[PDB]
Order: sequence, then C-alpha cells, then structure tokens
Amino acid sequence: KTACPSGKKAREIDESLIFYKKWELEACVDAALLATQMDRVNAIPFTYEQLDVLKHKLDELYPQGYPESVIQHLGYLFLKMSPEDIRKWNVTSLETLKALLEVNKGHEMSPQVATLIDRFVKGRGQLDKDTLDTLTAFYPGYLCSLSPEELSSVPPSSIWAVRPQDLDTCDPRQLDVLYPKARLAFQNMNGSEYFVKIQSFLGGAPTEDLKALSQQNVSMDLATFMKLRTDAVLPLTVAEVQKLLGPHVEGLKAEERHRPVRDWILRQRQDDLDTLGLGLQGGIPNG
Amino acid sequence: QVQLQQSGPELEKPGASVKISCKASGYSFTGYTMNWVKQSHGKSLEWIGLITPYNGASSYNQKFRGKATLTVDKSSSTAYMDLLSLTSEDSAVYFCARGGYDGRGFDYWGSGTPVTVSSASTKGPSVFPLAPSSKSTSGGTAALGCLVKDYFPEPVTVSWNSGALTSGVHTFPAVLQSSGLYSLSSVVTVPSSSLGTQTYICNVNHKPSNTKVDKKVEPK
Amino acid sequence: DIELTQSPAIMSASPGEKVTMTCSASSSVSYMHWYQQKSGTSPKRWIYDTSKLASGVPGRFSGSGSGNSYSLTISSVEAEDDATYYCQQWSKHPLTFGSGTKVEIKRTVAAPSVFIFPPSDEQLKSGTASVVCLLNNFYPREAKVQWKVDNALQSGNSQESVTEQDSKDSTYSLSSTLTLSKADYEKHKVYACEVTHQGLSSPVTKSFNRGE
Ligand SMILES: *[C@@H]1O[C@H](CO)[C@@H](O[C@@H]2O[C@H](CO)[C@@H](O)[C@H](O)[C@H]2NC(C)=O)[C@H](O)[C@H]1NC(C)=O
Repeated sequence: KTACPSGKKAREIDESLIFYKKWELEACVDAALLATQMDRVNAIPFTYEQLDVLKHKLDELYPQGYPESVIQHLGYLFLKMSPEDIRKWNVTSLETLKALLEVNKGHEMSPQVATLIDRFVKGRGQLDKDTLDTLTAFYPGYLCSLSPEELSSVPPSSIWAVRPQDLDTCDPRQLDVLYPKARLAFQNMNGSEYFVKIQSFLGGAPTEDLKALSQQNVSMDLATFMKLRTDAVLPLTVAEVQKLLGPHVEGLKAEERHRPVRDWILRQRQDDLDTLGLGLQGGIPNG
Repeated sequence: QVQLQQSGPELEKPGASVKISCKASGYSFTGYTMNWVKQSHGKSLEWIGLITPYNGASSYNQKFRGKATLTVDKSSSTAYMDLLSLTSEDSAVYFCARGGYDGRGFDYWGSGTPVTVSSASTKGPSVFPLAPSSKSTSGGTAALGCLVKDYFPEPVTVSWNSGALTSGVHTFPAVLQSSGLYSLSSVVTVPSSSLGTQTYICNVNHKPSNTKVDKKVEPK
Repeated sequence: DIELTQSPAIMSASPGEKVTMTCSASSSVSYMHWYQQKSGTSPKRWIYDTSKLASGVPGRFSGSGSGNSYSLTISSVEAEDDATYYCQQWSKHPLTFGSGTKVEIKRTVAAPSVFIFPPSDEQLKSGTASVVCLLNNFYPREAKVQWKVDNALQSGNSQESVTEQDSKDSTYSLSSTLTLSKADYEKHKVYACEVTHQGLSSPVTKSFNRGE
C-alpha cells in the first residue's frame, strides 16, 4: 500500500501522527519535513517502532551522515544509532555534545558515546579545557580512564580543568604523564600559588622539583607527602624533608611504617634522623 | 504474565486532587504507550491520554487537559495519573491500559480505580444477617444472605465462604439512601438439607474504612 | 473529534442466531477496534485492526468494515456472549469510543422465586429495621414489587436493585429493601411483599407477622 491514504499526508510533525501505523508513517511523512522539524520529536509520545520508521527516513535523506542540525535534536534516537553512522558525523558545538550525553546519563558509557567523543575530539584537534570539563562532568573518571599513551596527547592548557579528585583514580604512570603538563600549565606562577595548583599532581614529580620546593618554604601537607613517589623521596636529606614538611614534620612518627616514609627512614643514618627531635627510629646505625 | 496492578479506591473532597497508580509487570514498559480511560457508572468509555516512559512524553484528549497529568517512574515500572481540581463529574472508574505494538488497540487493561469526589466523610458498613426461615424455603431450596448497610464511599467487596461458595450467589448493586449512605444485599440459594451442617459465612470488605468482617448466618 | 454511533443500543438474541452490530463514524477511519465488557469488569480486547481476532476470542466472532461503517458479527450467539461491545477508532487524534451495543440473551419465560427476610435482631438493636424481599432467577427483566404493611399500600420507603444476566441461566434477580425506624417498624404487625411478573398468572404474596 505504497500510496498514502487520502487526507492523511502529513503537512507537519505534530502529535496527530502517533495514531499512524508504521506503514502510514513511512508513506505519509516526507523525510525533509522530518529533518527540518526534528526538534519536536522528543516531546511527542512516539513508540519505539514509529521512531524506528523515523530514523529509517532520516537515513534515507542523509546517506553521508547526519548534519549537526539533525544530530542536536536526535534525542532518544541517538540510541538507535550505530557507531559506523556516528563515525561519519561532524559535531562541533559543545551544546550538541551536552545534549547527546544527557540521553544516556547515569548509565555506563555506550559504544555510541565513545565514538561520539572520539569524533568530537578529532574534529576539535585536541582535548580542550571546556571539552574536558564537559566530559568529566558527565563521566567523572574520564581522565583516569585514558591510557598513559592517550593521556600524553592532552594539551597542558586543559590541565586547568583537572580538579584534585579527578586524579584520585590515576595510577603512577598516568600521574607521571600528567605532572609535566601541570608543571607547564602552572609555570609562570609565583610561590604559594604554584603549590596550591600542583599539590594534587606531585604524585608524579621527580626529586629535583621536590628539592626546589623544599628550598622555598612550602609547608607540605603530610598527607600529600604520603602520596609522593617512593623512588623520588629516597634521595632527599633530612634537612630537605624538614624544610618541605615545615611544621607538619610532627606527623612523621605517626606515619613511620608507611609507603614512602619507612623506605626513606631505612636509607638514612640515625645520627641525622635524631636531628629532628621527633624520636624517629630505623636509621643506619652509626659506625 | 502481563499485569497492570492499579491503586485502590479513592475518596477526595471537591477542589482537591488525587494521584492513582498503575504498576506494570511482565514486560519492558519503556517502549509501549500507557493510556488512561474514564468510565462513569452507567456511561461509556472516554480516553484521557497516553504517555511514553522512555522520554515521559504525553498526549492528552483536549477535554482532559488541565485535569489529568501523566507521569512515570521507570525505576518501579509505574505510571501515575494526577487528577486535579476535583469536581463531582470526576467521580468514576479510571483504567490504565497498554497500547498495542503497531497501534493494535489496548491489549492489556488494568482492573479499574474507583474515585469518588464528595464532601461526605468515609463511613464503614454494618453487616447484618438475613437468616433462613420457612418463608425463605420453597421446594427444598432456602435463601440466606447478608445486608451491608450504611457505608460510604463505594466500593464494597462481598464473598461467601472465603470464595469457595459461588453458585447461586447474587450480590445486588448498591443503592444510595436519602442519608447519603449506601446499602447493598448479598444472597445465596442453597439446599434446605444442608442448613444444619453447612456453615455459611459472608466476608465483607470496605477498604476505604479498613473494615473486614466475617459474618456467619444461622437459621432461625 | 470523530463521533462513533453504535447500533443497536440494545440487542436481544436467542442462542443460535446470527447477529450483527454496527459502528458509524462521522469521518473515514483507517482502522477500528472492538472491546467486550461484562458488568463489573475491565474491557477486554476482542477484535483489533478491523478484523483480526484477539488471543482467546471464539471463531464465531468476526469484524469488518471500512470508511464510515464498521461491523461486528456473531455467527452463532451463545449464552456466554451477553455483554456490552465498544468500538474505538484509531485514525484521528483524539481516540474516541462508541456508546456501546449491549447484548442480552433471549430465553424461555421464568417466574420468580420469592422470599422475604424480616429485620435481624442486631439491626433492631441498632435502631433501624430493614425488610428484604428477594425475587430469584426470573425472565423477562420487568417485575413489580409492592410492599404492604397491615394491608396498607406503601410508597417512598422502599428501594430496589436488579442484577445482570446470569452466565448460567440467563436469568435476572431483584431485591427490594423496605427501611423504617424501630418505632415505625414496631407500630405494625403484618409485613408483606406482593410480586407481579409475566410468569405469574396472578400476583404472588410473601408475608410475615412481626414476632411470630
Ligand atoms: C564532515 O566534513 C568532511 C570534511 O569537510 C566532509 O567531507 C568533505 O565533503 C566535501 C563536500 O561536502 C568534499 O568536497 C570533501 O572532499 C570531503 N572531505 C573529506 C575529508 O571527506 C563530510 O561530508 C562532512 N560530514 C557531514 C557533513 O556529515
């Protein structure tokens, strides 16, 4: 019944079309009209079957991929999309991305969303500060979900989007990839500001920057000290650890059998560990 | 199986509002439409509207716009209809029903939620026995019964012997009295030879007033 | 809105007869659905997409039609088909139902079984009295109950209720309750209900003396 029943041709995309059967929709609704009024479909109570007919017509119209004009309003049609189709998309507006990420909010990242993110970043040429803000907002563990190789392609300018808690899942490899980028982003700052910004990254910092910070009265939180690289705290002197921890040197004895602290103590002489007056023990015996 | 479990009877005063529910079971209701239908006692059916849960979209019969608001909780696979600014004309039985796959009508209906709009307070029934006698006997068949008097609002649920007794039973429609209260009767015809051995109990239930009564009817 | 008019509004068919009911629409409708509803029950889908029978519907039922006229046909009416049938148009928003066609079953005449129940002692203790008069299993539906207290014809103090057509017998039942105060009830002695029906050659009467 290719022909559309008389008086049933759709001049407009409205709710009156919900009582059209699938074939009635295929025969009575022109694809260009749908493309122009996509913005109305998400407010109409169309069944999954009728929405399938609609997506079929949208495909008929755009065989080279949808335009962002239609992709912004896809709504729950973005779920009936295939990754192959999304790989042909040119999505540029952050608001389009925010609208598509809101359709499957809460649930785990679907393959469609991964492909959308990849196409978006490959179009923008990088992972921007704004784009990273968006992605972390929708998916909090996004940053630490990237390999140390992928994480290496992040420009330093976008580090201003990385909040401290966004690194509470990153492994030492990722932290080591990130610390230079944050060092560059926060470079050109002065004193307490640099530290306030780089404290959450120092878990991937080397020994040289640690000594440089010690020589500038930083008063490093001991909880931050516990997050440092064991291999990077060993080559430090008692005077350096003292200048770094500032007044927080008191908590050393409380953390005397823990990751970095015990390994550092065991590599120091008791004659110098006793210079702190805190009662530390485990130093290389004199002689 | 597919089941649409509706909320219970409701009583509300004019100008107020109520919210009735429809729990869907046996299928993923995210894809189907949920329609609501109104039926006033002694009248025909009237479509209110429909809702799709995946996007919570809703389409209404213009008559019932501003009167019925459809919502959905996908977590519990439940649909809700909120009836607003209640008047007397809103007193009726409201069904929920699932739409077919390709517009194939309403294939699974709910059980019906009664909604009564009145300024009258709820009152529980008084259950009295209609005992069998010689004037209730006519050819080896006797008639026993229960009288559920002075209650409001409807409905009332009457059974016999916890449902085991069904044949010969007649539970008549309730009649409204000048006092504003309902009263109905439930009778059953039985063999006269059993009245001495068979126990006959009528089980009445009025949910609006949390009243459950089991009344044994005895001869003489 | 499409206005669907059903005809006949009431149908009375003897078992074995072929019957046909019609739904007339104000405008052309692509499809029509037919639901069966029996009193005190939710409507059930009987025919969908104009002519397809729903799961479990007997084969004697059929649906057809087009444009402005649709119809539902029962080849051999059986006593289990007494009910109201509603048509629904699935063409133009909004959905609209028909006023319904109610199907009753014809059967041989059956006179009523009359019983009378005096007021229980519990109710009298409560302060009211209700005398019940039961007409059990009769046909046709038209019957006349008339209360009489000490041969005095009563009026305005009685209420009647009729049941729907039984599934087994295709018979109706009726109950008439006469309500009074304990004082008014104790003022008199004889209480009778007189029943007039097509199946009774002359009025029947069932009575009792208060106390005896
Ligand atoms: C996305 O953009 C690409 C590149 O701009 C589009 O492919 C180009 O299409 C134009 C014609 O519209 C050709 O002249 C170019 O040679 C194409 N370039 C490449 C690399 O393919 C593509 O059509 C766009 N996709 C959309 C709009 O969905």
